[PDB]
Amino acid sequence: RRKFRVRNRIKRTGRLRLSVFRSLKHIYAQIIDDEKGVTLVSASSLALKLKGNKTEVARQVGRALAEKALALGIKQVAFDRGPYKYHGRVKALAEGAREG
Amino acid sequence: PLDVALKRKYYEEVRPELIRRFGYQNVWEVPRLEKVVINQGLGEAKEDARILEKAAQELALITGQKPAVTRAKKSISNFKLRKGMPIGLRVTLRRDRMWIFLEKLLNVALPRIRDFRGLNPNSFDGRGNYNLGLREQLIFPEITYDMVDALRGMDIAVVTTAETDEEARALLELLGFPFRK
Amino acid sequence: MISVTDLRPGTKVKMDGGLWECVEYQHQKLGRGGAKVVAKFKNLETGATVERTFNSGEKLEDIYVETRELQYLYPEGEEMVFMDLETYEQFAVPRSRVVGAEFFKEGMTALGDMYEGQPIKVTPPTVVELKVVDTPPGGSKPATLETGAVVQVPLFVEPGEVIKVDTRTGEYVGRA
Amino acid sequence: STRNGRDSQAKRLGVKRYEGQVVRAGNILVRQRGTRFKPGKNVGMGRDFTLFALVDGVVEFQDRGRLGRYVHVRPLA
Amino acid sequence: MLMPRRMKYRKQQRGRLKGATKGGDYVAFGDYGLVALEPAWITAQQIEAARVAMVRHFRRGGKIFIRIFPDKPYTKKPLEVRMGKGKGNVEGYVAVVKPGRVMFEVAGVTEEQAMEALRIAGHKLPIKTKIVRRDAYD
Amino acid sequence: VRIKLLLECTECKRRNYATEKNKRNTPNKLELRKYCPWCRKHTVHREV
Amino acid sequence: VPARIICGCGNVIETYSTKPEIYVEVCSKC
RNA sequence: UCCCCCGUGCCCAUAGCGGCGUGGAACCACCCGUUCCCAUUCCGAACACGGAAGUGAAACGCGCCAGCGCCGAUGGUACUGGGCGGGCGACCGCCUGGGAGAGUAGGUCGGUGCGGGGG
RNA sequence: CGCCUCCUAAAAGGUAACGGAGGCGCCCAAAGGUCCCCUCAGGCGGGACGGAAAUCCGCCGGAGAGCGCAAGGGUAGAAGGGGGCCUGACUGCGAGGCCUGCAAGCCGAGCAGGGGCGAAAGCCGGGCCUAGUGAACCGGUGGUCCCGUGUGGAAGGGCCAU
RNA sequence: CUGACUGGGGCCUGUAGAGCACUGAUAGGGCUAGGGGGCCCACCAGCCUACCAAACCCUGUCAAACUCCGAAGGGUCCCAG
RNA sequence: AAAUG
RNA sequence: CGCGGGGUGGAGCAGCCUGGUAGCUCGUCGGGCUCAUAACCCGAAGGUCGUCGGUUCAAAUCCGGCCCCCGCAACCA
Ligand SMILES: [Mg+2]
Ligand SMILES: [Mg+2]
Ligand SMILES: [Mg+2]
Ligand SMILES: [Mg+2]
Ligand SMILES: [Mg+2]
Ligand SMILES: [Mg+2]
Ligand SMILES: [Mg+2]
Ligand SMILES: [Mg+2]
Ligand SMILES: [Mg+2]
Ligand SMILES: [Mg+2]
Ligand SMILES: [Mg+2]
Ligand SMILES: [Mg+2]
Ligand SMILES: [Mg+2]
Ligand SMILES: [Mg+2]
Ligand SMILES: [Mg+2]
Ligand SMILES: [Mg+2]
Ligand SMILES: [Mg+2]
Ligand SMILES: [Mg+2]
Ligand SMILES: [Mg+2]
Ligand SMILES: [Mg+2]
Ligand SMILES: [Mg+2]
Ligand SMILES: [Mg+2]
Ligand SMILES: [Mg+2]
Ligand SMILES: [Mg+2]
Ligand SMILES: [Mg+2]
Ligand SMILES: [Mg+2]
Ligand SMILES: [Mg+2]
Ligand SMILES: [Mg+2]
Ligand SMILES: [Mg+2]
Ligand SMILES: [Mg+2]
Ligand SMILES: [Mg+2]
Ligand SMILES: [Mg+2]
Ligand SMILES: [Mg+2]
Ligand SMILES: [Mg+2]
Ligand SMILES: [Mg+2]
Ligand SMILES: [Mg+2]
Ligand SMILES: [Mg+2]
Ligand SMILES: [Mg+2]
Ligand SMILES: [Mg+2]
Ligand SMILES: [Mg+2]
Ligand SMILES: [Mg+2]
Ligand SMILES: [Mg+2]
Ligand SMILES: [Mg+2]
Ligand SMILES: [Mg+2]
Ligand SMILES: [Mg+2]
Repeated sequence: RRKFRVRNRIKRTGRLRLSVFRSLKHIYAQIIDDEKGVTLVSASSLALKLKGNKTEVARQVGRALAEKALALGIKQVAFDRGPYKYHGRVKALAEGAREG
Repeated sequence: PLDVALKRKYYEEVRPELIRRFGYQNVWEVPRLEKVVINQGLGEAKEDARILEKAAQELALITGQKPAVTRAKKSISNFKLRKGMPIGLRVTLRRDRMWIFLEKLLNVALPRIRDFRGLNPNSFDGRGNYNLGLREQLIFPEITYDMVDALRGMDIAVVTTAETDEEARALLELLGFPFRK
Repeated sequence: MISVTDLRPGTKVKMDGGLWECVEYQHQKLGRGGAKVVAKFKNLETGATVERTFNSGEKLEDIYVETRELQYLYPEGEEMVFMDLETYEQFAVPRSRVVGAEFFKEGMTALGDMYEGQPIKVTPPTVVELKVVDTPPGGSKPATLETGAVVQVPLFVEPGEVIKVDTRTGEYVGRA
Repeated sequence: STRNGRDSQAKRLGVKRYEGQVVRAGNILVRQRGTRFKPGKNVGMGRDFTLFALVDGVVEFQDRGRLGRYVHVRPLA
Repeated sequence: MLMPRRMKYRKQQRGRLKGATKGGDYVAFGDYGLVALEPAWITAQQIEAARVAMVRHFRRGGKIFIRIFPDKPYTKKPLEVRMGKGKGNVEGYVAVVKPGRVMFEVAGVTEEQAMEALRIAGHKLPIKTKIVRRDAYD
Repeated sequence: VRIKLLLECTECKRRNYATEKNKRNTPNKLELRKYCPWCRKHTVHREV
Repeated sequence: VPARIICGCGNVIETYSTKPEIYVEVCSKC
């Protein structure tokens, strides 16, 4: 009675999640701060228009979330995405000293 | 190969009927084919070194998809072989592999089956899917009598997005499935 | 070192440097004295027996003489070799410790009393199949079996004919 | 002449620091076999399922419905 | 003879027969019942004799309802042994009864007969009893 | 146990040990793995 | 690869599988 | 702020099963492809990439209905901390404080924070 | 007759009896790390040989499956199943606690060295957890260089390890 | 001045009681495999049965080692006497 | 060698 | 009331620790040798493994409760 378990998150112990979403056409990503239930930083894909590769599009929204982030105190986070499978769509964005 | 004799027939000869037949509204909503499975129990992973791969390169020789070697889940004293590895062979057909298969089956296969007076009409039942068995494996073209040390029956299960039997029935029927009627 | 009050027929133990196996055991506590254990034993290799008695205390010294099933392979020297159809180890048993080593067969399955990985008793089954390769087509005549041993058999039993022979009496118990 | 008369030396299980009690980093807060209680904020648990403080603070027992029961430790703020 | 066909444990402790009656204090199956006035352990030995003199009185008649069942083991060390060495052997089973429980109830039989049969059934039980009707039970 | 057996590990030509427990019969017939020696750091390690 | 079904009951079948050299001694003619 | 949607967390079934009905502009999905990254003990089913003809049928969001599920009093009992009586026991009752579980009346086909997109 | 589990045990802990009822003296080089995947038992159909469960397909099924072994607590938002690399079944340490008459037994964050897995966050100083055990003495094996009966060196000890 | 004891809060619990949701126990009834018997040739099914009887379904109950529930109390920390 | 009716 | 061992083809015994195997002798029925019967020779059939539970993938076997079985004890007063 549950398709995919996900919970690669849930295994989130170290504050500040880089919650990602793999939409068929776009990609959104927010820097959520649980233990507060508040989202501190966003930066979506086509909800900002941007290019037309998909992955090269991710790269962008990545650098877009980082820059935005930094200038807020952020600089250290933890990646995520449920079925993240951490592949293709990866946004190994510059800035954001969260490493990896 | 993206298209076949039967595939077309489905789209431009069956698609129409069913709609006109049960009167569907949405495009999708009308019976399509999901997948057709063909497995073999063999149960012959006993002594003498049960290679029985020939049956795997063959199952797939007529399919074009190396099969997946299933194993026993539990373990049974009663009929030797138990706990693991032993027997099991099965391949899942989808898309074009699905079509270029059913064709032969329906055109050349089912035809030569000892007696075969159609396909038992009860094997549906509540199943928006169908099931049927074969004794031989030479019923197919890609394989001849000579090359095949031993016999090898198998089960063929066609899954359908159909919810009813009539829906399933008609479809496989407009496709070419003969019927013990 | 198990005591006696804790024996049971079948228990194997080491007494007088030898190997036995309690086959009779009866706790005895008459009068108000201390209890006593009165048993009867059997050597594992020789048949010799010996009933004895012990007090409640006295410990004995259990042994581990389990009986796996071995298997004949081939002769060699004045010995013959078997194998535990289990762990396939190799045992070179000296003709003496192989009961009815003759009337056997290079390939037959028999039994051995493994005592520290070395059989001290190798018995075949009460009767085994063997091909007589001798005897005059001439009644109760002698017949050399494939294992070189000779046995008394009836008439009809002629060269090449495989028969049965009780490995305890080496007597013809019928044909194959 | 019986066949019983055995048992095992009691083990003294259970919560060993209740809600609102001040601890120090290290204090084992709970001793238990299964996971009757689960780790929380600043509350790692051990091999034997023994929850223990991770920082000097207080203990809180969050009951999470069908999600189980938690024991956190809100450090001294 | 009327003892569980199976059990998870053979010997069971004794407990204590306080008041109340967890349940079964109203008829529900018949015309006249046989409520128990005091606590006790009814032995299968008994129940039978009650069910028996019952049928026998109104030979070939209505049906009987046995709303109590002997499931509690009863121990009794061998005769003339001193204390110790374990909990004695089992010898039958009891059925725990507290004031109020309706042990019996019949029907299909007239009211004239009921009062008599049950009146008898009571002289077969170790406790005091009272025969009831059937009314504000619904 | 017997089929079990105790054993340690030697740094390859020298001292130190780990002392684990092989298991005869089953995966046995010798066995070595990688482990850290009191001296210097990490190497293979054989039984004996 | 495509193929050809050369029965005996006339009727040839152009499709796909392996080895377009098929002597289907009996197509759908019964 | 106000609704529609997408994310995410919280309460933890008054949030569910089952029916019935809805939405495709946008979203989201199925969907269309499999050259590429990555792929299935055999299947692009699933993961993955490139796309957008079509659809909202599936799945999901939102409604509605209460058959099932879950929630559930107020009354009154059980039992009981402390005090005190009764029988020969059997066990039963009185006072003062706490007070269930069943059962009944009834209740619910969710409430909800933060960030995004949208009129 | 020691150890584990359940009850008795009276809703903290603890608690007796020749009270009720069962287990252990082991085991895994994968049944251990880590990373990524997968979800069960049963039930109704449906199917060649095929029991009543061999293998396959469809629903229905929150856990009744499983978790090497007793029972218990635990657990599918894995502790279960599968696969790839690996060996942290690390060495120097160990704040702070549990339990406790002593002796023991148990948990343990963090630091150093040097590694394994992971993109990373991190995780790893055995095993879902409670049994699988034995103080000192006396000796044995390696190591070490500490003492080495006037000196040097041995003899013999010591320390670490087993 | 922290004590025994008490007041107010917070946590931990699975007993009395009660309750069948699991573990099993269980009276009758229903529906129903399964056996027993009769209808009858073996064409192997079809049917009936004031019998023995699984599942499930109600209606009734039982349990130290059962618990969907569950008090009174008890334990401990905190602040006060 | 080899019993009995 | 305990103490240990035993219930396997018709009879008497193996097999049980070391779970996957029914072993033996006599008997029985069939067939030969004899005029015939023995003997003798040829060949065959036959075991819910005392029952009721549990453990296991599986049990005669391992585990428990009963039922019969055989033998041993019951002392100081
Ligand atoms: Mg004791
Ligand atoms: Mg005791
Ligand atoms: Mg105790
Ligand atoms: Mg205990
Ligand atoms: Mg009595
Ligand atoms: Mg006495
Ligand atoms: Mg009234
Ligand atoms: Mg619509
Ligand atoms: Mg390309
Ligand atoms: Mg590749
Ligand atoms: Mg839809
Ligand atoms: Mg209520
Ligand atoms: Mg009230
Ligand atoms: Mg009182
Ligand atoms: Mg209430
Ligand atoms: Mg001790
Ligand atoms: Mg308790
Ligand atoms: Mg207690
Ligand atoms: Mg299933
Ligand atoms: Mg089936
Ligand atoms: Mg089968
Ligand atoms: Mg089947
Ligand atoms: Mg099944
Ligand atoms: Mg691995
Ligand atoms: Mg320390
Ligand atoms: Mg310390
Ligand atoms: Mg100490
Ligand atoms: Mg362990
Ligand atoms: Mg593991
Ligand atoms: Mg000394
Ligand atoms: Mg020494
Ligand atoms: Mg030395
Ligand atoms: Mg010196
Ligand atoms: Mg001197
Ligand atoms: Mg000198
Ligand atoms: Mg000197
Ligand atoms: Mg010199
Ligand atoms: Mg030295
Ligand atoms: Mg003061
Ligand atoms: Mg009670
Ligand atoms: Mg209780
Ligand atoms: Mg208490
Ligand atoms: Mg308090
Ligand atoms: Mg004060
Ligand atoms: Mg005869």
